[PDB]
Amino acid sequence: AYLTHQQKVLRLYKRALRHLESWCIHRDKYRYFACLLRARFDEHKNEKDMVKATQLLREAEEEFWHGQHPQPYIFPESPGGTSYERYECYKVPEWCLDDWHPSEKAMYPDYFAKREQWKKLRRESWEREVKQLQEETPVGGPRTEALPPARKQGDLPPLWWHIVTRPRERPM
Amino acid sequence: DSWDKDVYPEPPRRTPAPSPQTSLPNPITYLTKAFDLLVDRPVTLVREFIERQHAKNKYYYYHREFRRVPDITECQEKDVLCMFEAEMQWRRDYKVDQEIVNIIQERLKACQQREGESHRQNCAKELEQFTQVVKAYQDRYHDLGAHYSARKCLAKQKQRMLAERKAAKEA
Amino acid sequence: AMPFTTTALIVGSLALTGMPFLTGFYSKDLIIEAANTSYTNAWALLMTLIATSFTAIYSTRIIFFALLGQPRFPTLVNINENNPLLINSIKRLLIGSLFAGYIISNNIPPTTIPQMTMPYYLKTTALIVTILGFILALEISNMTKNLKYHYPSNAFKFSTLLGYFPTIMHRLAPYMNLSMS
Amino acid sequence: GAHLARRYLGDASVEPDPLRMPTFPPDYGFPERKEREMVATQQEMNDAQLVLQQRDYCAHYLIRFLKCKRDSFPNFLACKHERHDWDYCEHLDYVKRMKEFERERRLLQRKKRREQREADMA
Amino acid sequence: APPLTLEGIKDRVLYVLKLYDKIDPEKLSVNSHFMKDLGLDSLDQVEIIMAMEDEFGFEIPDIDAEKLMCPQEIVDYIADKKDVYE
Amino acid sequence: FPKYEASRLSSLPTTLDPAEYDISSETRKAQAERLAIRSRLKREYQLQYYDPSRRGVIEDPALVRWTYARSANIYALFGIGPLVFWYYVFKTDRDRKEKLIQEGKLDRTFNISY
Amino acid sequence: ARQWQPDVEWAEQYGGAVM
Amino acid sequence: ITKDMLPGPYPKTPEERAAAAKKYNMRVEDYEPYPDDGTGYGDYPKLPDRSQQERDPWYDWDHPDLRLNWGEPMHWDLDMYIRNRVDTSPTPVNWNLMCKHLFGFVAFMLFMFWVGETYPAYQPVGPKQYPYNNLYLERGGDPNKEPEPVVHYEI
Amino acid sequence: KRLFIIKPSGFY
Amino acid sequence: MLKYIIPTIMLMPLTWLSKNNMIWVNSTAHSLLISFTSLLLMNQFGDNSLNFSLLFFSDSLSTPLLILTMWLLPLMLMASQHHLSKENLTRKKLFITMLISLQLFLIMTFTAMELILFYILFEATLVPTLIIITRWGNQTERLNAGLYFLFYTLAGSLPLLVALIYIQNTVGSLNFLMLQYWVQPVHNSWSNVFMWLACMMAFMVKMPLYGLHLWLPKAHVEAPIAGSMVLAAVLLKLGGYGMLRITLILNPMTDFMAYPFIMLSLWGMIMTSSICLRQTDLKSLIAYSSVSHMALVIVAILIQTPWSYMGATALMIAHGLTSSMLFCLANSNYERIHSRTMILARGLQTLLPLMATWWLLASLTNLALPPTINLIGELFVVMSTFSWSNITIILMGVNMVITALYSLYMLIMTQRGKYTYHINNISPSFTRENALMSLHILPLLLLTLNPKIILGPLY
Amino acid sequence: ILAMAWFLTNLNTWDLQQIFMLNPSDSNMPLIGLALAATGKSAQFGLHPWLPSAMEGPTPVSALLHSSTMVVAGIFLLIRFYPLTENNKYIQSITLCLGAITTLFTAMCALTQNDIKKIIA
Amino acid sequence: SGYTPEEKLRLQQLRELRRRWLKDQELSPREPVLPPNVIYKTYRHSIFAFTHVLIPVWIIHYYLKYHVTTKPYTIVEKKPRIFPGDTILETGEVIPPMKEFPDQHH
Amino acid sequence: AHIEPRYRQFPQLTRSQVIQAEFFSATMWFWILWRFWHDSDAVLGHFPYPDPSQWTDEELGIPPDDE
Ligand SMILES: CCCCCCCCCCCCO[C@@H]1O[C@H](CO)[C@@H](O[C@H]2O[C@H](CO)[C@@H](O)[C@H](O)[C@H]2O)[C@H](O)[C@H]1O
Ligand SMILES: CCCCCCCCCCCCO[C@@H]1O[C@H](CO)[C@@H](O[C@H]2O[C@H](CO)[C@@H](O)[C@H](O)[C@H]2O)[C@H](O)[C@H]1O
Ligand SMILES: CCCCCCCCCCCCO[C@@H]1O[C@H](CO)[C@@H](O[C@H]2O[C@H](CO)[C@@H](O)[C@H](O)[C@H]2O)[C@H](O)[C@H]1O
Ligand SMILES: CCCCCCCCCCCCO[C@@H]1O[C@H](CO)[C@@H](O[C@H]2O[C@H](CO)[C@@H](O)[C@H](O)[C@H]2O)[C@H](O)[C@H]1O
Ligand SMILES: *C(=O)CCCCCCCCCCCCC
Repeated sequence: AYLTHQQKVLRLYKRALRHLESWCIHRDKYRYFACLLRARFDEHKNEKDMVKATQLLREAEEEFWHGQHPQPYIFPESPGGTSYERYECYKVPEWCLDDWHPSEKAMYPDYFAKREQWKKLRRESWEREVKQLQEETPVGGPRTEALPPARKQGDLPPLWWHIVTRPRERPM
Repeated sequence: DSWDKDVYPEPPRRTPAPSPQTSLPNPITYLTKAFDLLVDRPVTLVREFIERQHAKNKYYYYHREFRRVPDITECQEKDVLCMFEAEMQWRRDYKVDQEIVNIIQERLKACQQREGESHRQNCAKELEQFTQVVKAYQDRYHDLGAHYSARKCLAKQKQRMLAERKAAKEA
Repeated sequence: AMPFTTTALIVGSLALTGMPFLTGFYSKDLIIEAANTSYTNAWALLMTLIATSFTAIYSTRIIFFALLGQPRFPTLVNINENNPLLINSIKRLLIGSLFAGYIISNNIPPTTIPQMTMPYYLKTTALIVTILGFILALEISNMTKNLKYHYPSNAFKFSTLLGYFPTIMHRLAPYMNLSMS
Repeated sequence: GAHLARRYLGDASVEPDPLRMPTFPPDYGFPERKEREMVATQQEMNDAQLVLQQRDYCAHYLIRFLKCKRDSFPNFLACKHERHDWDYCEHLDYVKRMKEFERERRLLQRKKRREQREADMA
Repeated sequence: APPLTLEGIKDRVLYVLKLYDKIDPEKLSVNSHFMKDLGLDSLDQVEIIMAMEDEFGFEIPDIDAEKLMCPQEIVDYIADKKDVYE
Repeated sequence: FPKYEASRLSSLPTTLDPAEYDISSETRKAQAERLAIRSRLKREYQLQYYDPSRRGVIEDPALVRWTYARSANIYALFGIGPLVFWYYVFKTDRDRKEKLIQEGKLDRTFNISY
Repeated sequence: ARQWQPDVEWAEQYGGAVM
Repeated sequence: ITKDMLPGPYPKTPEERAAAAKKYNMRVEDYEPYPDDGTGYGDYPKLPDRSQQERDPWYDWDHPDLRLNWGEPMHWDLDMYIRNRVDTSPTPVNWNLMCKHLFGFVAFMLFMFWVGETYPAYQPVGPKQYPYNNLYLERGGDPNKEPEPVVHYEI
Repeated sequence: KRLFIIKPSGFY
Repeated sequence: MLKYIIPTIMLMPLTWLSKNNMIWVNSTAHSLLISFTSLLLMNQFGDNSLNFSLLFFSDSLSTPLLILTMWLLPLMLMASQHHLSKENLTRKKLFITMLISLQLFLIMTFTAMELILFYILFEATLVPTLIIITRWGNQTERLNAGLYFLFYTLAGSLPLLVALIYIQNTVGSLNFLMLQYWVQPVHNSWSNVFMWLACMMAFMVKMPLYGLHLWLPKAHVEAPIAGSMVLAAVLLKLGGYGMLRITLILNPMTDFMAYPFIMLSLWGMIMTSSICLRQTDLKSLIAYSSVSHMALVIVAILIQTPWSYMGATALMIAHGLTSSMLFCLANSNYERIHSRTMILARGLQTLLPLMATWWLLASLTNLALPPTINLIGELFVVMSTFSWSNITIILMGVNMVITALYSLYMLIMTQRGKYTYHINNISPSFTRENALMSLHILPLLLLTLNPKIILGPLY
Repeated sequence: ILAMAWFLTNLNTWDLQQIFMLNPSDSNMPLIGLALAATGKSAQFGLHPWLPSAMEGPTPVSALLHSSTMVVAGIFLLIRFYPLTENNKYIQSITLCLGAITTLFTAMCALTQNDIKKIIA
Repeated sequence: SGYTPEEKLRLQQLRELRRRWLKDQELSPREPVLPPNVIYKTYRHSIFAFTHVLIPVWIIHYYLKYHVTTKPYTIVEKKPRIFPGDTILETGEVIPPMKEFPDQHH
Repeated sequence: AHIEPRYRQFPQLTRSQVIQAEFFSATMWFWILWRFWHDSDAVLGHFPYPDPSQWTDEELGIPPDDE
């Protein structure tokens, strides 16, 4: 796994607490056991033998799998939650506004004037953005998906349009 | 009335007179009176106007009567000119007999609704007449196939007749 | 916090469980008496009575966890149930849930011989098991407030995961068919 | 009921069989049984369009109730007495069927004692 | 649900931190690093994220959560997901 | 704790997999190599997805290879096997039915639709 | 995508002594 | 796309494996063809039979619904593994134990429905009595025949 | 605040 | 029939002498008038067919096919004029000429009273169809698709020609009316077994019968839209029409010779429906859908019952309008994304809301929702096939389950879900495209109000 | 479809008045067809899972779906045909056991559901 | 852990643009630029009753009265139930009462 | 709007929702109580169930054992 040992323990901790919260339900009850669980992690926090620490983690994962709630609580908009992707059918891409009939664009003379400025800004910045990536990407291509910030003033961060202009989470 | 009651009979209607045993007014009585005034009267007036326009223009249409022609049993083999007229005649009879089974089925279905919970005892004649008519229709037309004809109909009858001859000769 | 929703939810749960003289009593109560005074499969009868008890258990479950106790929702309180459309729509169904069973049961013509002679212990079966369901469900619901930590039984998982029927069938049958060609 | 426990888990030859009874003649032990009277004629039940299962020995009380139901419309809370009369008759009809089951049971008890007494004395 | 604002998000983010016993409500500021300044460790940071998740009713993935190290970063993260621009 | 037992339709969880642990310099060098390929392809896609003047479809050679490989093998449950099985079921069924009709033992009292 | 038409590699299928 | 970038015959040599992997944007170590046996796969990679539901939901995929990236090799049965169809994600219970408990429940229920049929419940009551010879005429009896009368007595 | 709602063209 | 043949030929001078920019306007306008006049063919009688002359006749089986054929010509011109917009002017006129010549052969095929006349016109449809596919197809594989189509058909037709000429020799006539009165039973012999196979295997290939169906997905994937519309809507129906006419003179041998071909159709329909669930190409999915639907028609024709011929007649018309509509719907997407991959362009209901209504309506007819004529036809075949053998209800029932699964799956895959991010050229539906779908779906739904005119001669 | 096929073949009708008037004695096949139809529509055991999954739709859909539309059509279909089932003890035993397992199994599932719509479902 | 200075800086820059974009989704006061108690409620329900009940029932009644019921067995009534002591309106016939009840009671 | 949201506190209520809820809850209990008083047999049984063993051989016509 790409995750370091330190990252693995933390993800288990958060996962373990959430499933514990599903079992307890009542907040006072959950608080009591959450502190006991934090104690178990705090007990071996300073273990320095990475063969013992790795063993402690693997055993902990096995215990979680035996004790996990079969139906854990999920935030409504998280993957698997009851509202996940509920609004994707209302998210329309912004390029659809180019196909609007003139009479449709005439009802928003001020929105479509601002829209042109952004399109101009996108057109003017693109060439610099492409150049910045070329002269920063090591020979052979990128090694990670991390993108650079803008360096000069008046430069926009490379590859920004589809991040800045993405639909709102409540588009309608 | 407007159809022949003999073809579509209906027993006389016996509706009991109202015999209320409650001081309250029957809601249906008032709704009937309102329906009569609001719905029936204007609907009747429009109809009477229409039937006045029709009266000023009375023209007629007729039910086509087909003369009888020799059956397939009287056609010389491979004589298409005589076979064709017997085949057209047989097809018209076939389509007529389908409608006779529909008339009897309609009588049966109307009886079952009319009699209600007593339909099992009170619809015995309609059921009997349906059973007899379905028997005759089956003997005539069942199993001929999609490419049926008076020839195939006749061949089915002859096979049936031979079987019944052996039935009498056997006893 | 939600008084009118709470009233309709209790009336609904009582109607569902077969509280005497609410809309659901005029059908469920009759059905159970007919079932246990009939020439019928004994296992079918028993499973229908146990399920009737379960109806009280999961009705208590909704009432106990939704309405009773301390709030467990997020901090920004937006509880509002004062829209006339919400109130009127539930108000009309609330009135039906009370009297509709009475109104219909007294106006329909009779079409059977309703069996009205039976031992006391057959007449009162639905009421008794429903009451036992409420008691038994209340004790378990109160049992969750204790500072005990328990491992899921096989029975608990079986009920929670719907008998594994969706888990198995909805992976196996689509897989056999989609890989059949 | 206990009758099932006695039959299935106990001795079955001395418990009535609901599908076959009565297995004894109607007169056996009865000097001159009177036949049940049917108040409603067949035509009255036919005109009333009673459901066939409702055309039993209480059908005259049902007809009276149904007539009173029609006449008291819209007062759907009328016919208290008429409905009870029909219900009560159906109860006595059910009690008669309860007696038949007990008679059948007791006769079987008598039979087995007869067979036992004519067995040991053989 | 009623809309959020940048100052509203910041007010509630600190409000939750002020009810945590391992943090000093006086030393707390929007720019306090949970590690360098407040003295907390990795395990406490996880619980802080869970508290913010429970506060605003939505999940922050572990890949994103571990990088939120000061209250301002949490405020910025919430505003981005909720499309708050105030 | 009873160990997890993995089926075809129920895969093994990552957290229960011994491979995921015991990091080796080769496995990390394999993981680092896969990420490089993914980042190379992501950059290739992003430089066309974000292009202001691109109106159309970004043809994916991976999708072209997939459909091409799937549509090629044009030509049990696919031979005489199933056909012969069903031939005897219907032939056997229709032979019995024909015999009953001839022996007048099949009830077709109201059958006049076929 | 415009209609495909035979290219040189296709045409040379028919330029040998035999098919 | 050029013909050299389309699938081909089963690879035979290490260089025919090396070139196939490069064509599919895979490490040569991770590339594995379907076993050669005339079925028709060719050099298409054999990717783990894992549902698309099992992939990271929070990663920024090129196709978020399919959870696919642009250019990565698609599983042979991808249309069978989309999030709408076959799911292979781990279950909180073992697959074999689910099958045993589910079948055992059904097998036990059918057994006791049979026991119920053999030993039905009923009330201690004689058969229901109907007048006019068990309602001979009402039940469609032919009137011309005279049925043997059914006689009921008081008790 | 009234926010502009992005839709595909409905004129056609 | 000259009141339709001559006007159809006049479409050729009209197209060739029309001003350059008016070829599509004039041909479409006047082909619709011909379609309007085709309603006069519905002067049908209970007993006798409509016998115009020694060459041509019309009955209740050919009339709905004739009206479907002439309705389709104006629809193919609308579907064609976009992707041909850059074509050379003369080559536009030749393309339209091929469609006109196809209608001409088709209306004569369905009305020919002489079977050898039927054969010549039946076999003449190959030439315009082959030319359309190979000349105006867009891919390399259009050449192989042409040859498979050509040689599958001739493989069966050449035996058919020998059998027909043999039949005229021993019976004296191949006039269909004459054969109704002079038909004699066919007795068991190896000679008559091969006469039966020759008379039928040409039609089974065009249906197509499962096993001989592999030419059809090839042709569809490579044909232009107009070639796919005629091929699916009408050309497949030539086999069904031929089988409904030729089975008259194959009794009673059809009682046992049908068995292998019923087994292929009963099992084939389940397998082709299942294949539709895993198709990655949209046009190929619709092609395999036709094989599944036409397998019902083969079963119905072979069991030879009054209900099965009414069902088969309705199925052919209903499937004709539905399959043509589905191809046009997939073409409208293809003209945008220029690919046939079904998974490429998703979530289109968001971007093309009205075109998503057409997709829904087309899918519902494909799965045969009551009371559409798609169901009426399908139901009548099920009712009669149940009488033939009760066990078939299982295969018939299963096929309806699978047919629902892939019809809605095709709807869900392309219209629902999230849209594909990088595809940003989905322009709003044109008035031409919307009118094209409404001309498929409205007549299809209107026929529910009066389905007797598509139930054939046994109604 | 099995029911319609049997009724057309054996009684020559799809109309209820004629089905009840002819009163077929041998109704095992048509009634099993209607029972299987009712199982799916009313979500009885074997074809039951879809009804809980139908909680995807908005709550008004669940309200109308679960009360006065789809789910009672299966029961309503079997009530329409009570003149037939009331003379068929074989069909009565099948439907009783089908209903008995359905009522127990889905109430047992509701004991441990945490989603409010699924509990009501 | 935390953001690296480059990771932090890029988020700051996309943040400024994103918030400016969201601000630009607001509508100006003039937009959209469109082109050119019981007495009221009683009227509103008077029109609905007339158009949606009275006109349809007029059409239905004309349809049923003069086109449907003029054909045989189009509308079939379950015959009215007759009870002892009833009087038939058509024929003025009186139905006899039932015979004297045995008269058990409770 | 007419009910301002609150933070970590009990929500604001209108009188009408409280009055209406209380009225309809009472209506349920009046209806239940009123029905007991008038229809207690629907819950306890309408007619006595006879004890079948309290019937005499004379009533059931069981003849003596000897004959
Ligand atoms: C009124 C009540 C109505 C509902 C009644 C339902 C009763 C249904 C009983 C079905 C029992 C089937 O489930 C049964 O449970 C035990 C407990 O693990 C299983 O046992 C299984 O688990 C463990 C190991 O995993 C071991 O005990 C055993 O090796 C293994 O087989 C059985 O293999 C299985 O057959
Ligand atoms: C089943 C009833 C009717 C069957 C009729 C069968 C007769 C043959 C009809 C097709 C004739 C096509 O003739 C020729 O066939 C081969 C494959 O088939 C095609 O060739 C194609 O397949 C071959 C091998 O499969 C490849 O090597 C070749 O690269 C490819 O182009 C030719 O492009 C085509 O010109
Ligand atoms: C798509 C493939 C379809 C395959 C269909 C297979 C159908 C098989 C049909 C078999 C019937 C053939 O026809 C059958 O054989 C011969 C004709 O030579 C006839 O019999 C005749 O030849 C045989 C020779 O063996 C003599 O024994 C016999 O004296 C003579 O009358 C049979 O009376 C006839 O019934
Ligand atoms: C025939 C059908 C039956 C008819 C009987 C109808 C029932 C009477 C209708 C009026 C009901 C009013 O009911 C009464 O209202 C007040 C006003 O909130 C409630 O009082 C409640 O809210 C107010 C405001 O905070 C406070 O008095 C108190 O904090 C709280 O208890 C009472 O708890 C309730 O008992
Ligand atoms: C005997 O009369 C047959 C009854 C069939 C089962 C009914 C269940 C009642 C059990 C009686 C005990 C009391 C518990 C409420």
